[PDB]
Amino acid sequence: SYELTQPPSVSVSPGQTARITCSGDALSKHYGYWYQQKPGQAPVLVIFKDSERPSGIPERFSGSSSGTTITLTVSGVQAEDEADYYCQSADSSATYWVFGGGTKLTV
Amino acid sequence: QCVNLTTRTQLPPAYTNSFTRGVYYPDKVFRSSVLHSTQDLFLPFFSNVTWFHAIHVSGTNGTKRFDNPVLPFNDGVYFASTEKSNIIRGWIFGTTLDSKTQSLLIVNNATNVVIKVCEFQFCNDPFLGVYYHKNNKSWMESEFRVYSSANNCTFEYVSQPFLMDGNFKNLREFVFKNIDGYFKIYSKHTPINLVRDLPQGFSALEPLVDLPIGINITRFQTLLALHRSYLTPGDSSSGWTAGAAAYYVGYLQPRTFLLKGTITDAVDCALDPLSETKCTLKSFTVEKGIYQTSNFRVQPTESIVRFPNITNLCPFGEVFNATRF
Amino acid sequence: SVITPGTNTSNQVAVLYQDVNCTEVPVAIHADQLTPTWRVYSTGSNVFQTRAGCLIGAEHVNNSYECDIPIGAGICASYQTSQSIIA
Amino acid sequence: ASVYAWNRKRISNCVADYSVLYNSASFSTFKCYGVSPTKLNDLCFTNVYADSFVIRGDEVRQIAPGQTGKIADYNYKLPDDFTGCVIAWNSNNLDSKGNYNYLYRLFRKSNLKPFERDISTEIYQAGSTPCNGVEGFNCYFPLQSYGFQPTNGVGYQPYRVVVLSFELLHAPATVCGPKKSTNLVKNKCVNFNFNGLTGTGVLTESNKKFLPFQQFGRDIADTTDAVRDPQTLEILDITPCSFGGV
Amino acid sequence: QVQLVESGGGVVQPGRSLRLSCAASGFTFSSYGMHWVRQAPGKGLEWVAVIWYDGSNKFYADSVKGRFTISRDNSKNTLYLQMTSLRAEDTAVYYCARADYGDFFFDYWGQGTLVTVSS
Ligand SMILES: *[C@@H]1O[C@H](CO[C@@H]2O[C@@H](C)[C@@H](O)[C@@H](O)[C@@H]2O)[C@@H](O[C@@H]2O[C@H](CO)[C@@H](O[C@@H]3O[C@H](CO[C@@H]4O[C@H](CO)[C@@H](O)[C@H](O)[C@@H]4O)[C@@H](O)[C@H](O[C@H]4O[C@H](CO)[C@@H](O)[C@H](O)[C@@H]4O[C@@H]4O[C@H](CO)[C@@H](O)[C@H](O)[C@H]4NC(C)=O)[C@@H]3O[C@@H]3O[C@H](CO)[C@@H](O)[C@H](O)[C@H]3NC(C)=O)[C@H](O)[C@H]2NC(C)=O)[C@H](O)[C@H]1NC(C)=O
Ligand SMILES: *[C@@H]1O[C@H](CO)[C@@H](O[C@@H]2O[C@H](CO)[C@@H](O)[C@H](O)[C@H]2NC(C)=O)[C@H](O)[C@H]1NC(C)=O
Ligand SMILES: *[C@@H]1O[C@H](CO)[C@@H](O)[C@H](O)[C@H]1NC(C)=O
Ligand SMILES: *[C@@H]1O[C@H](CO)[C@@H](O)[C@H](O)[C@H]1NC(C)=O
Ligand SMILES: *[C@@H]1O[C@H](CO)[C@@H](O)[C@H](O)[C@H]1NC(C)=O
Ligand SMILES: *[C@@H]1O[C@H](CO)[C@@H](O)[C@H](O)[C@H]1NC(C)=O
Ligand SMILES: *[C@@H]1O[C@H](CO)[C@@H](O)[C@H](O)[C@H]1NC(C)=O
Ligand SMILES: *[C@@H]1O[C@H](CO)[C@@H](O)[C@H](O)[C@H]1NC(C)=O
Ligand SMILES: *[C@@H]1O[C@H](CO)[C@@H](O)[C@H](O)[C@H]1NC(C)=O
Repeated sequence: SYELTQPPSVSVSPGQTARITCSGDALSKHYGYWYQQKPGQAPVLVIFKDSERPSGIPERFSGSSSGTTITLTVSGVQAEDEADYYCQSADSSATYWVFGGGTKLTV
Repeated sequence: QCVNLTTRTQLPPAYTNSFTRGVYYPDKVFRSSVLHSTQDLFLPFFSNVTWFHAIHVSGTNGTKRFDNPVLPFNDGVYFASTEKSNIIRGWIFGTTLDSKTQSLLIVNNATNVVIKVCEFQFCNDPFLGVYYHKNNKSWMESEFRVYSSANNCTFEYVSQPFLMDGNFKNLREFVFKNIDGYFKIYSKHTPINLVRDLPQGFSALEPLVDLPIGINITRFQTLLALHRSYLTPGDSSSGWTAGAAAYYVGYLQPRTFLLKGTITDAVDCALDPLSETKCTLKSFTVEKGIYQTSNFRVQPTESIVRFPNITNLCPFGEVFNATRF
Repeated sequence: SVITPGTNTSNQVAVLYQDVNCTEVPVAIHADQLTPTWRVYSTGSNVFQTRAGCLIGAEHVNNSYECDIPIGAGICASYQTSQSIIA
Repeated sequence: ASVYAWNRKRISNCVADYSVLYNSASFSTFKCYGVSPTKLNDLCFTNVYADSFVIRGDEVRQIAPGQTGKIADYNYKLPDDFTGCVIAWNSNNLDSKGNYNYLYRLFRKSNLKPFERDISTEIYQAGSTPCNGVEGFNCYFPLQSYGFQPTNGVGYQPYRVVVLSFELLHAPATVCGPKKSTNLVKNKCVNFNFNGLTGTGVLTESNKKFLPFQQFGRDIADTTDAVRDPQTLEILDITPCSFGGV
Repeated sequence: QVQLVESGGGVVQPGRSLRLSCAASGFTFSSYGMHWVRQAPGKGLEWVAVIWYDGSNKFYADSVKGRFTISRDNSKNTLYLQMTSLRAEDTAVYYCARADYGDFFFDYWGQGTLVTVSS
């Protein structure tokens, strides 16, 4: 489908973590997800159905889906936070998936 | 479009008894209960019908379950529908069921039923989708995946929704009838009833709209609206109307009847010698006695032609391709 | 010709084939084109040869009573005992 | 269009004045079968199925019932209960240049059933040879062209032949002639007329409720006893006045 | 857990059929519809292709539709393909994707086949 709206690069470094804002009207029909790109080029799912993290995850936060935009799963930062996020807001039954160019996370 | 939903066919249905449920309504006039011999094509009773499993929802594991089939049409079918949560959003028709013959699209929608006659490139098994949003609760925009090639379309009609939506099973039952010239629609929505057979009583199958098209119609496919995902057949996980979506297919045959605090209906066909006697006397009660009804005759078993032994052919070309007359 | 005690009385009927010998009953109609009620009326057990053609659908007795439903050639029928169309 | 490829329009929702149609003098050959042409636009007909096509003008006689040979057996068949009309007129300025776009069905496997359209174009093998596309002896392709050259004799000209199909006294009437509706008479010995169902009667009121759908009920004798008003939608019961003698 | 052992990325001309592999580990094979997600080195991810569990329907994405045929066979135990007539677009790290229907998600991601044309 058409590409999702994302920020390209956010650079911030106090201890307070700013939320990445992903916008669009396609999140009501099926909703905006998060995909990693870890060091090692080994992506995992970290949060699914906007609500639950799977078993044995490094324990971070979740999503809430307040209206249009969703605040993401990022908690207080460790040294392994180089990996970034992919917005993925799906469709109903034509089943098109758009990941976008992604984000970055660097302190 | 074609997401191909032909299934190598699963667990078969039984054919349960149709009690009556199948008398539609002729005429607008003012008489009350007048024992009326009019002649129109109505349902035979206590013979075979069929129903089928719509979305045959299994237990822990199964397959994907959209199995909505293409059937021939003997110029009129009683339809019935146990389903209450409005997955039936229309019907499609055609003889060739291709772009060769103009093809009936009738498709229900949240505020209307679109009626269309046009030769479409049919998908072999299309489907419609009703889902849930995350944000709005019940926004039921419907994705019409059934008509693709809009070539030579003339007929466009906006109507009321035919199936509308309350605890128990509402039979929303139909009689459609192909007649050349005008096509006839005869429908009933019952109130709430818990019969796991086709629910009890007669049907007040009222008429709503007429189609002035009346072409050749040979073959049939009804429509089911389901948000089926692409993803996992074992974890199918649609879960909309598990098992009560069963819809019931009648048949019609040439057959005669009687109508009836108002007029309602009844019969006038000859099937056994007793109904042959009631046919010849034109009376529903027949008294005691011997009655000459009809006539028997020994039938021709085969055919023979007896022609003599000649071999050559006659001189047609000796005058028709000759010199002169 | 059918023979009945009345639709008020019963649904048991008897059929007289008129004037014919009756090995020929399964070719004398298209009962195969008819409903399969008529295959009982094409072949059956309650067959008695009678002077005006034979009778099916009824049981022949020797015991003479009052002529309720007349058939022809001295033969009459009635519906009695468990009740049956007797001849 | 062509004769085998005949185009059908279902014409609905008309105040249809057919009296100005045939009185237009361009239409050469005009006949009608179950209705006379005098009293067409005084009635209601519930539809027009007009089937429209161009024949060469020599071949226009094969369209009557009880005909065959090229049009009725192969191209387009009219049945013996065709109640409608036949309209034919020349189109040598329209459909003739050497015009070769119009075609004909020359062969079929069997006799053509009436009011169907066949566009089968695999060849007809009249002999035992399974031919494929060739035009030899006893195996022939079924479609050849109307060669509408304008410069030949009489009968070679393209005749636009339109037949009109309709049914008489069916219950939803939506194609009618030009006539303004009058108003209700209330138990008078009137010359009644309801969508062509005419006669003399006394029109009374009606209070005992059938079902919803069609126009008329009728008696044991098959004459109408109670009739629909096409605008207000109630029922006037037809009784007479003064039957009997002195 | 699932991690998709896929290999055989290598030499291809532009406009040449290479039959790349996506063999699998962990999951049952006629009860999951496997996707494909590509990623160029230097850009982000994008979904490309998906089949069903018997080769019934073969969806591809909105710019690459029809130019691939991903399929399956129950005996070969790989995922074979012909990429047909590329227009200098197949310079990426291909992945497959197992989805399990938590309203259209993707669960685990393997190591990555890389196919390269030489310009
Ligand atoms: C619904 O189901 C359909 C059937 O599925 C069945 O049921 C389900 C339930 C399941 O159980 C299935 O297992 C079961 O089979 C199904 O429809 C099929 O879709 C296929 C789509 O790939 C289709 O395959 C293509 O066929 C055409 C030929 O058309 C037909 O040919 C036959 C035989 O001659 C003839 O009888 C018919 O009348 C038709 O004409 C063919 O062109 C395709 O090849 C193209 O695509 C390849 C992709 O990589 C490519 O490699 C080829 O080179 C070619 O590309 C271009 O072709 C043109 C041709 O003119 C060239 O000019 C041009 O240069 C080429 N290149 C470019 C760059 O443009 C394809 O056939 C495959 O070809 C490759 C070639 O290597 C073979 O390896 C494959 O084996 C071929 N595939 C098969 C299946 O043989 C198939 O024909 C359809 N079948 C039917 C019956 O319709 C589909 O799943 C569903 N339909 C929907 C959703 O609409
Ligand atoms: C969620 O859906 C409902 C209907 O399903 C929307 O309600 C509509 O609201 C407008 C505003 O007054 C009415 O005029 C319409 O008649 C309502 N119904 C329909 C069917 O459109 C509601 O607005 C939606 N919520 C949001 C935030 O858009
Ligand atoms: C209906 O069809 C079935 C076929 O499964 C057959 O067994 C049955 O005898 C038929 N007739 C009736 C009256 O059910
Ligand atoms: C359903 O109805 C609305 C309004 O009645 C219409 O605008 C819409 O396009 C319809 N949906 C279709 C045809 O898919
Ligand atoms: C639709 O009808 C017109 C009527 O003449 C015709 O010219 C046109 O070719 C038709 N369209 C198609 C796709 O056949
Ligand atoms: C019908 O039969 C019953 C018993 O056979 C009898 O009591 C009743 O009076 C009969 N009714 C008529 C109308 O013949
Ligand atoms: C009936 O046919 C058989 C053999 O055809 C014959 O013997 C017999 O006499 C015939 N008549 C009667 C009354 O049984
Ligand atoms: C009735 O008549 C037949 C005639 O042969 C005889 O054989 C039979 O014994 C009689 N009695 C009974 C009770 O059938
Ligand atoms: C016009 O006719 C229709 C159908 O005949 C009817 O339902 C409607 O009430 C009529 N309107 C008036 C103003 O008479």
